[PDB]
Amino acid sequence: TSIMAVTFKDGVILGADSRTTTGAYIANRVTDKLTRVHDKIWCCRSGSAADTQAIADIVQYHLELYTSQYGTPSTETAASVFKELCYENKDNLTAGIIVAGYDDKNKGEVYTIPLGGSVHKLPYAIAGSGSTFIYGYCDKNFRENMSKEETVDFIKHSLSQAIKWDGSSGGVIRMVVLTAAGVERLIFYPDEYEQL
Amino acid sequence: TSIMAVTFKDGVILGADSRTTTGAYIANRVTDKLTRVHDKIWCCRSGSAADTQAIADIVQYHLELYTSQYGTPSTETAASVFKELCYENKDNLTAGIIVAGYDDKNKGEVYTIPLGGSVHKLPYAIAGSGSTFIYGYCDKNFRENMSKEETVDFIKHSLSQAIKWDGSSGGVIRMVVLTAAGVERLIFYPDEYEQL
Amino acid sequence: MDIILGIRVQDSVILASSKAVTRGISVLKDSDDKTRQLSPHTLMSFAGEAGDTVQFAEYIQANIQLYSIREDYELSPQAVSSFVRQELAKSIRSRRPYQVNVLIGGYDKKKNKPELYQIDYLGTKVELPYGAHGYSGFYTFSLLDHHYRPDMTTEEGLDLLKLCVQELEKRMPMDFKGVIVKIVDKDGIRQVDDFQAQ
Amino acid sequence: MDIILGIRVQDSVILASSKAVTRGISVLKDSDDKTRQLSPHTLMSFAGEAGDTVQFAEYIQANIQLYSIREDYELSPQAVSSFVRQELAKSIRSRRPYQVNVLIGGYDKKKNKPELYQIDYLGTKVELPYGAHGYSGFYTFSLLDHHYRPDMTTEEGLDLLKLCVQELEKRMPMDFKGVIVKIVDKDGIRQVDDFQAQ
Amino acid sequence: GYDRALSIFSPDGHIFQVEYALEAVKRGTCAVGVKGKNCVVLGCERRSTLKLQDTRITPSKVSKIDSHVVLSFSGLNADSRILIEKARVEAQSHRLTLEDPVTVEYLTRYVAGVQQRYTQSGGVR
Amino acid sequence: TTIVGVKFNNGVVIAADTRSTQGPIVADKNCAKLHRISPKIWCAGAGTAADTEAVTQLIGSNIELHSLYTSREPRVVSALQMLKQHLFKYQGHIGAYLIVAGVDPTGSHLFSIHAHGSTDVGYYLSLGSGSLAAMAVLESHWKQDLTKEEAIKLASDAIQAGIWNDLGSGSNVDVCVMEIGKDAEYLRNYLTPNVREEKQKSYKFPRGTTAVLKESIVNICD
Amino acid sequence: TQQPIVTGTSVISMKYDNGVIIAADNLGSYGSLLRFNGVERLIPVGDNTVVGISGDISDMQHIERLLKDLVTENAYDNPLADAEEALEPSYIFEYLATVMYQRRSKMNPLWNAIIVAGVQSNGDQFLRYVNLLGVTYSSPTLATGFGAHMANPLLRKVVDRESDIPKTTVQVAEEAIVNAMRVLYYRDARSSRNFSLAIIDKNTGLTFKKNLQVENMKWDFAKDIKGYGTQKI
Amino acid sequence: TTTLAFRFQGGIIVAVDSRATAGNWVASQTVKKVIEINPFLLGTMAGGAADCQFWETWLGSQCRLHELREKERISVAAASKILSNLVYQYKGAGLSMGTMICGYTRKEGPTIYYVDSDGTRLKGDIFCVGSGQTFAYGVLDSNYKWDLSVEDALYLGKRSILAAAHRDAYSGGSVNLYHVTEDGWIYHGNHDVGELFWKVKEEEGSFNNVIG
Amino acid sequence: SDPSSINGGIVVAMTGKDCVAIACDLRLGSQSLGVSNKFEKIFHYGHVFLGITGLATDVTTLNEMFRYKTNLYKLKEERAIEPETFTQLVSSSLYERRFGPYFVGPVVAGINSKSGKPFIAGFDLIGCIDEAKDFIVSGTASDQLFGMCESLYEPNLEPEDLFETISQALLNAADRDALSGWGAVVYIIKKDEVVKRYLKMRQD
Amino acid sequence: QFNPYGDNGGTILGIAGEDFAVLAGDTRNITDYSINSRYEPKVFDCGDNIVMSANGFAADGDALVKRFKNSVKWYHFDHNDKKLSINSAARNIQHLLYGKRFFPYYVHTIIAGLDEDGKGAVYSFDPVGSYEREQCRAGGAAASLIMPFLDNQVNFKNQYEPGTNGKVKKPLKYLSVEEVIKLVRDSFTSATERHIQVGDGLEILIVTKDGVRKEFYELKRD
Ligand SMILES: *[C@@](C)(CC)[C@](*)(O)[C@H](CC(C)C)NC(=O)[C@H](CCC(=O)N(C)C)NC(=O)[C@@H](NC(=O)CCCCC)C(C)C
Repeated sequence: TSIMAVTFKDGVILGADSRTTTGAYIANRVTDKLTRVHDKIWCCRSGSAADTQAIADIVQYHLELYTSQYGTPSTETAASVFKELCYENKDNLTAGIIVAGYDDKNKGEVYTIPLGGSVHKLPYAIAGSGSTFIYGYCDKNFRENMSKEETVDFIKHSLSQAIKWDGSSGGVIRMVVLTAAGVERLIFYPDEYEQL
Repeated sequence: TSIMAVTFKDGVILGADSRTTTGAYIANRVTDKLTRVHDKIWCCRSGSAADTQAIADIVQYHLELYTSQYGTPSTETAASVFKELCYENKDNLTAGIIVAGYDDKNKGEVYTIPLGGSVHKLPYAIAGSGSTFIYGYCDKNFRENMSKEETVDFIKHSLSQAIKWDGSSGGVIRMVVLTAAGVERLIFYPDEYEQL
Repeated sequence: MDIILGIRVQDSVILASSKAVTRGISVLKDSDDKTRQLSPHTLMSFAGEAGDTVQFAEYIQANIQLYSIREDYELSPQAVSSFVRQELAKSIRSRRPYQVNVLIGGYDKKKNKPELYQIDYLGTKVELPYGAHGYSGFYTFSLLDHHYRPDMTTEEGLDLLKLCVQELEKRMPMDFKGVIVKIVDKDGIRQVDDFQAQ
Repeated sequence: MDIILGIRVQDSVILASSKAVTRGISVLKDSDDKTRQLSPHTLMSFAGEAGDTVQFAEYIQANIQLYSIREDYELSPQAVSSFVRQELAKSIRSRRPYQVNVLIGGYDKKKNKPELYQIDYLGTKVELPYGAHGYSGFYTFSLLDHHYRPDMTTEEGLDLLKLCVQELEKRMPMDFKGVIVKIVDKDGIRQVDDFQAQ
Repeated sequence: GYDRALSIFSPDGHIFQVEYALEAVKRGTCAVGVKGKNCVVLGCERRSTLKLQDTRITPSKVSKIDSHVVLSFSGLNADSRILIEKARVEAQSHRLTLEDPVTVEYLTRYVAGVQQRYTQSGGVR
Repeated sequence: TTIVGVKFNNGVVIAADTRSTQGPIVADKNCAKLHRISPKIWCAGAGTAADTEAVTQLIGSNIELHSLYTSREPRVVSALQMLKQHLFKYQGHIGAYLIVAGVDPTGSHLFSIHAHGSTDVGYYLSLGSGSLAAMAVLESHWKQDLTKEEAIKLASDAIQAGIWNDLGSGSNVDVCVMEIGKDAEYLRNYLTPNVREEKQKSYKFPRGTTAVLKESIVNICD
Repeated sequence: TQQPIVTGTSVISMKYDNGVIIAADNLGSYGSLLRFNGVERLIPVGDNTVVGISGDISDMQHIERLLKDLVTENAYDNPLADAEEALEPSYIFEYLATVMYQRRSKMNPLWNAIIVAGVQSNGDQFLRYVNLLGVTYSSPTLATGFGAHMANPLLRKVVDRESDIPKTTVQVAEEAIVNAMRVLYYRDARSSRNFSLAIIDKNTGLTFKKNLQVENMKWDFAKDIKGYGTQKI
Repeated sequence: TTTLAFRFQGGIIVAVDSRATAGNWVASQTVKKVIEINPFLLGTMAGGAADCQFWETWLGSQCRLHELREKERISVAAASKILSNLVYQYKGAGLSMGTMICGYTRKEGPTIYYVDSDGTRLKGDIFCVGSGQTFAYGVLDSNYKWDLSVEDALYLGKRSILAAAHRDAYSGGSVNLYHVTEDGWIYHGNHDVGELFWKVKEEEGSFNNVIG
Repeated sequence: SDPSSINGGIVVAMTGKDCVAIACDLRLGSQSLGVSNKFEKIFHYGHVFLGITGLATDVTTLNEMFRYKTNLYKLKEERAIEPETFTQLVSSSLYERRFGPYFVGPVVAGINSKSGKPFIAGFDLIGCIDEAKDFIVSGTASDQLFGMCESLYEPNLEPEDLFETISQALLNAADRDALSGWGAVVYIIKKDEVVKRYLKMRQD
Repeated sequence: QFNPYGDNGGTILGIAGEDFAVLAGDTRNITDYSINSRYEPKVFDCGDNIVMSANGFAADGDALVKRFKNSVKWYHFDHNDKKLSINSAARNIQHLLYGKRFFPYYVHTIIAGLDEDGKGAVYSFDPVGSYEREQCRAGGAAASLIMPFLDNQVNFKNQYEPGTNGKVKKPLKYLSVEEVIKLVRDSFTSATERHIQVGDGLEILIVTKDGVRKEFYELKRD
């Protein structure tokens, strides 16, 4: 798996590959790893599919109940609920979640939650097995306040490299754009991104 | 350890960090990992320091005896001697050698010899624990037939990123330039390459 | 391990049980009675793990005595054996099982028939003309297959136990220090006090 | 394991050795002589691993007999014991060591003294007034510490072994099927053929 | 559970539920015991309000607690069974731990303890 | 153990503490850890003590023979090559960890050698349980172009850091100074900052305190 | 029982004549990956206490939230919450020590080593250590991890016993701390160049310094190092 | 440890050594391995020192509760079974106790019960328990008669512990003697093996084994 | 498990004024079982004395080995082996079996016949020489011996006083070890004569 | 796997006089081969003229002391400020220890004070609650070095009256507080020489009918 989320001028973009393997066999080549927990709060999932699916569903439940009582939750609050579940059940979970969201006040935000259940607010985040190969690339190429098109290009170039080298990554590059305008689903096929 | 060798218009350049660790302790912060086995055939060492030193010394011996009988050996010949030692003793060795050399006919050449003892001729090669973090960067940034100054910049930038992310890498960046003009030793200190 | 033998003849069940109690390198006792009377006409012998063996037998004894008082009636040997089997079967899937093997020799006053039941620590019950637990069976069963007859008198039964004990004393590695022998018949339970030199 | 006892009295050495040979669940023999005569006045008893025990004994016997013929002379008990200790000490760091414990009882004709040596499988030699190998020592050493005197007659030594054997027949879990007793003195080696009911 | 204090003190210092339990005893069929020098004899009466009973199977008023101890009573028949069962269980428990049957005083002290407990436990009469 | 090497402008100095241990017990309070490979090539060892002493004497022996055979002063690189090839052959089973230092016709040299056969080169080095304490001092005070007096001081301060702060190190400081032109000078017990204080009492017993069963004269002569 | 994932390395500290200094770098490692570079491992509590934490960062953040709750809870129904009944360094520590030992006793430790530095109300210096085992100790200098092996030796050369404390100044103490952070950057493979340093002074209060860097490093001698024995060029 | 207890014509003799060990380290030479439950009841200790010490002290409290409650001294059988049943509840938890409960009551006469942490409970006339039990058995069995004098019986117990103290490395220190009769237990002193060995060697002529 | 703890035993050596002392217990056991109380652990080759603790079979074998070697030494050299030189022979003989070592703790004691100088030394099982001016200890009660020696010892003791110190070091150390004791023997060694004393001690 | 135990080293020593008792212990605290503190007291005045040390794993030692101190506090609350006699403290500590029989306090505990006749008393504890009153006892890392020295010098073991042919023992004439202090100080200098976990400082608590007094002495710091 190769996943990332990048803040930019207008908000935030989540990116992911679509490959899930059991050993060397690709059990799913069109997986959707970009998961909605609220209107404009989404997450990228890595680790045990069972675990991250269960986590995300519980988080989505909490934020639905939060909204009913107290109105729209902040991205921080969503990250806090992920953290609470991951940290308190660290012995029985293998989950690496990136939480990304947009609200009008704070703009775009990215919180990464590694294996232990710690939380780290970052300008951008990368995770999944494929991410190791793009630490160098991303650190030399990321800039703050990029445009939507620049950010889409940064994610597309980054994940294409992660996919190129990581066997556990592949398929299509999915993105989810989060801004004041709303939510936009993007998808990029092998014939485009391999050529980069 | 982070090591690489890059061919270019005039020949080839080997680059390496200077950190060797036993656990989390840095036993040597000024290690020289670029090892001469012949006038214009050098190698980058990764893995067991005992193993790679023993391998290089045996190779140096063989290339000295070869020279005494048949004249200057080709870089391919040096790689083969490395391979023979690594492949035939694969059970008792943990060595990742990159072999680099310049002769007048073939120009600069790079051979990488991974753990198992296989040989791969490449335009450039990266190895060591820090290499994982720069597969993306080096793939997007390498070009063939670069100038000396461009190749030094490419190795310097790549190894600064490898050092940045890999705790097992660090110290100074050593380089060795192999061309018709001879052998040039270069060194770059933290205050320079961390700023990149 | 400890020797536990049983034999049902025409009118009685005879139980023979070794007298040795050994811990490690030392024989601590050579007169141990590995048996409990559960009711006037039902006798149980036991062998297995050190503490479990007596704790189980006494617990069974207490329960059968309780039943006898409540109902003013002695349970049949078949009923007692079934109760014992169920208790063992419970323990095998419990936290710490009773590691005890038993024989139950009884005289059914309603049927006027002697009855012998072999039950292992798993709750494996079976009704037999003769029975053994542990390694002792590996010698005695074939011996009894040959010499046993169903119409034997109590005295012929005792002669047949002597033959079994002599074979065990010859071929078994352990010194089990002889046996205590008890007869269960229509008149209750009595001990053959002079088996050491009979 | 097998019983191997030895005692040095005034004018002789007495070796007592159990007669049982047991494998697993069966006593295969009850008249086994766990000893070899090494020379006219030197006797060795042995106990340990199944095959190694007799193979070692016979190997030593052959070597001492070879020395005797070459030199037309009998090696002293001390010399024979030192030869045996070295052979054992060699094997312990070899590929597959001899797992054999021995007692060597001999009468030194030059000194006119009886001598008893105890040697374990490691090559640990020691000269003693009395000795035992394995678990038997845990019972006999304290018994002999009490009742042993260095000026005893051969007849008193045999009474003392009787007391050791009775203690082992009371407290040891194994049935070792009694012992064969042999006496080593100035007139050679003889077997006490009536120890079963002495 | 249900824990209502049913046995409580009244202003005059009586526990009416215990004293009303005694009235149940008064209604019960007569029972008598006399000690000899070498025996004890327990006598009870049987009613004649209804006759046509099977005396083989109808529970008798004298119950064995152990081979050496007997218990008769007067009052509620159903209540007596609970005491008798508990007494018999305790008898076997005593033989198991002490390796000796109960004394008559101890068996009595146990039964009396059970009865007492039901006078200051919640939810029971 | 704490051992250090320090190069200076005209040579190299090595030092070591003097504590030898068997587990938490101190066997020898004044062990000499500075061994000689050749007159002007000295050696300090850590790890398995028998292995460091044996391997230092074997190579020392072969080096003497080599020196005689070639009619040349022994070189530190020869000691290095012979030590590492021996150790490598035994795959770390010879638990020898050495700082080797000396002077020869080609100049002054300082190397470290690990049990598996790897070697390092440096201007200052430390090994043993007290390695980290000593290195902290070396990394805090080392400079290029040290004088002999400054190097002895620095090396000696580095051993002290090990003595006081490491439980595996203690007692005294031994030093050997190897200068290009001159003879090597071994400074046995260069410092002695751990003298045991005067005891509160004497435990000399009155004669006849010990009970004796038997007494005899032993024969040595023949 | 657990294993640490995201980790912080050494925390180093010492007392001086008028107070205490404590420092720790800004790195959250993930094995040998130097993953997070903006991690603050010094946690101030009020104006008189700084807690430095090494080990598992997820646990550090949990401990961080416990300390904020302590401040809140202390201010409840407490008119003297910013005066006589404010939290002392000793209270903060004893609370943490209690928790650390109870968690180890439950076979579920907070996988950390903690140093609480501060000044008590009476002016006394407070410096005490506690870790995942619940082990506690005080010393004129304290350090965790590699800092114990490399920093303590250097810091103990300045303050070797109690009597060296009144003789040691802030300037001398701070310089010694800063030098030790450089030494740890040289030889600890899980260290960062960037660190935070905190001074708690009985007169001048809490001085928290962020974004410090190791400077004045010696590397030039590396150019003269070639080969590993016999190589000359 | 070595401990023994045996019945004879004149009641019960009880003898124990006094050595404590942790591995090969000699922890103590002065441990009291007899516990005085009441004037007619004794218990011996072997195996885990804390386990024996703790649960036999507890046993004492349970025996004292019995007296108050039943207005009568507890039988040896009942006292031994309290401990047996407690120990059985812990079976598998790793308790380590080899124990003898010795005493006199009117009903039972002189009685000895062996109780151990496996849950084994045995009534008997002779018992030796602990790492040196075998050595004591050798000397006790070969010299035991029912018709020994109180003088000869006390000596036999003493001499049997001495035997084990000598041969068993984990036994030693001193010998503590007791004698139990209808009237209760009588302490017959602490006997240091340091002096007892040489005294016995000389007077008895035994232990030729040793360089005298 | 540990070949150094099967048989038990101790050896201790001390220097004094123009004298040395070396002592040992007499026990030979097998785990808990005591087997022999006659098992002496001190040997001598000419004027050089060698104590050996540890696995008994190796104690015996090594004694025979060094008897063998010092005999050939004397025939070739035409003089008796000296303590300094014998220490080196033991060290090199032990290291010869580096990867299959004798499980022993030898101790050398003597006086050089030329210089008159008291000499003691100890070794680990593979030959690392512990040279000490004051005392050397070995065996299953080595911790105890270290404690007694460090406390009781003072330099320049006369033979009569050294006997008391070494005897009492050994005795009290043995009595805190289950596997040591069962009798003891002390050698007081001077230039001209050597006295051997058997000590009275606990037999438990 | 998480190991809930550690070893903080150090050593403690308790000696009981005729009308006094002392409990001593070094002030060094270590982990592996590093010093945690040169001065971390482990011997405490618990009230009611009882001094206590629980040495080994310090976190268990502190917990035990803490619990015992609290036990003394509640004993006053629950029994009309009655003094906790030394024998009563000892039995109380047995139950504190045995309460954690299946997850033990990894310590050797020693307490000292006076008994109810004014005689000096020392009680020493097995890690799971086994105890006995003694004349002297060493505990902790160097216990195996100091105990035999105490047997010899406090209880006069193996010492006979000169000239009595080893038939009359040296009598048990008992020591003054001055003589006891000398043995304590000599024991701790001996242990500091030979055990690497012992040193830095000695702190002795002396108990009399007049209360508890403290004395401190420097020990070697290597
Ligand atoms: C004999 C010495 C043979 C071993 C005798 O059985 C002793 C009993 C009396 C002292 C009551 N046993 C020993 O002294 C114990 C031998 C070890 C045990 O058998 N075992 C089950 C622990 N020694 C002690 O009990 C020592 N206690 C410890 O071993 C407990 C430590 C637990 C680790 C946290 C202690 C009293 C020296």
